[PDB]
Amino acid sequence: ASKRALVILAKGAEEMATVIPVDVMRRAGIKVTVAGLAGKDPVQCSRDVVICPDASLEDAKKEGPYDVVVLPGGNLGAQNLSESAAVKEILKEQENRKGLIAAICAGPTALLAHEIGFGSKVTTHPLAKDKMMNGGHYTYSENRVEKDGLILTSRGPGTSFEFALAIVEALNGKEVAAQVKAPLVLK
Amino acid sequence: ASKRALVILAKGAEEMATVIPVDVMRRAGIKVTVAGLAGKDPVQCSRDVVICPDASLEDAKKEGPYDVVVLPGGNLGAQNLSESAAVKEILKEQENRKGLIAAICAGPTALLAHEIGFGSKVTTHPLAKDKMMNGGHYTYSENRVEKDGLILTSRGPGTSFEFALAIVEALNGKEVAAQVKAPLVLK
Ligand code: NA
Ligand code: NA
Repeated sequence: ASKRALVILAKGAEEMATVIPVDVMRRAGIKVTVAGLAGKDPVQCSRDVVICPDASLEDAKKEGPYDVVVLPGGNLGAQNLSESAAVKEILKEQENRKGLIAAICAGPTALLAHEIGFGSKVTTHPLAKDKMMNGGHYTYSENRVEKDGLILTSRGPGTSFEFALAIVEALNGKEVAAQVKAPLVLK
Repeated sequence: ASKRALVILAKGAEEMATVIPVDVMRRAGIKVTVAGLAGKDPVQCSRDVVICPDASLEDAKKEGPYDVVVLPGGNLGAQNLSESAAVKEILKEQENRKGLIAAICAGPTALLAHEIGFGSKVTTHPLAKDKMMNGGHYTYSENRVEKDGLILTSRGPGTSFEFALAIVEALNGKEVAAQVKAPLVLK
């Protein structure tokens, strides 16, 4: 029985911090749904890469629950995630069922917006620290990947492989993560 | 006067080894054209990420020349690049005008197919070494990024940031590469 991931893709997402997790998760045999926040239409990412989602979030959310919900990076993408009632509901449900929530770069700021995982140790992109820490609802970490129970966070495009492999390890185990890692030619 | 990059996107491209160079080059202020080998329609990459090109290769090739031609990774993507007469012509022209040619992962095997840069030191994904070395027309390297004159090669998804920054350094210089690198949170 394969694990399933929901990756929520909004306008202004950081395409590296989106594609790396999708691809690495699929290499691990996770069934990944790239769901467009705004619908099924193509999404213009932060550096103008245009990605066609697999489904609208509206449709994808009806096919839950998922073993992980992934919030990609991107400052404007995260702002869109933070403003979405649908995202709020998905994250609240996932938290309530004790399912993994993974967020990278500015992505974790949507956790703050939706009051998810307060009291957790988290990291973000350095430039998003102040936003994440407004109100002191989390404890901040400068680790490249941070995991506190079901809240898994990471810092930037350059930490995306580590972030993705941490998701794989959490879902499918250390051996699968190591097997997927080797052909990537990571340092 | 900004530098310009042509990134040739074929079905089966490795999406990480495509998006990382596009994004990093755009961060460096390079004008990047993501050109679809087969036309302007969306391209299904190796791990099912679907990317909409900026233009068809047919149109993009008429707007050359470019300061760099980039051949992304992906074993099936590289096979498609290797079979294309349009790619052959673009690479031959670029080589003749002493312009940079950058290829990652399986991408360099298209250089072999099109008889580009023979006698150069190159690297590839380890799994593509035998294909690249058929006939002994290159000298092989296990360096993560290899540059021999105008032929710039690299190994895999995990070397994509280094590859992209080497393109940036070649076009826009070391200082710009360092400036672009820092916010990526690379190790
Ligand atoms: Na990483
Ligand atoms: Na790299």
